[PDB]
Amino acid sequence: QGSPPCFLRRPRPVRVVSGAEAELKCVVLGEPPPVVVWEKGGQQLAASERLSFPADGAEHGLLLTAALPTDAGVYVCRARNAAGEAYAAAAVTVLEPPA
Amino acid sequence: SRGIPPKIEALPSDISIDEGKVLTVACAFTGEPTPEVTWSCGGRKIHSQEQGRFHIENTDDLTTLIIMDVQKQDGGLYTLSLGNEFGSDSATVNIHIRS
Repeated sequence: QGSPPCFLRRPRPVRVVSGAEAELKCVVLGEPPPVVVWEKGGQQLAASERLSFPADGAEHGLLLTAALPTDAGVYVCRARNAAGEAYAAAAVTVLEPPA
Repeated sequence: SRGIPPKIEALPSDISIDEGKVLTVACAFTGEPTPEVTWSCGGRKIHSQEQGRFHIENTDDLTTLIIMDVQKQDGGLYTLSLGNEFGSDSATVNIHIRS
């Protein structure tokens, strides 16, 4: 009965000011419901006080509570089940105050 | 009304899929007029077909590549290329098949 993961909604780029929240979101289908992980710089990201992964059924997000300049870059959303994998990426830009 | 050269958004640099499973990669873009999408591997255009394991779904700002029942021979460097009347862009993703 398996069917592979697919995206209904993919993560979108976001441009934020340093210190502000940054959020990426995806909505994924598949059977069984896919497991979603997020990768940056070749490495799977782990939940902490500054990085969470809110989810509500098919909706899965990534939330930086206070984005730092070192949080900028390409984030990859990887959705997986027995049938297959789906991938989609999005760039986070973080703008630092002048001078 | 301004022409906009094509611009590929974030695309994973490396992805993995187990042999026999389905792989989906989605990537957004901008461009006005809507760019023509070309996926290639080994310098050769990937042709979407109803029958067959390779499928490509293109909209005005998205391309999704699906490879069904992935085989060892499918591994390698895939290039996404966009063209319109005002420019071109390209990016690559390296697809790794696990036995």
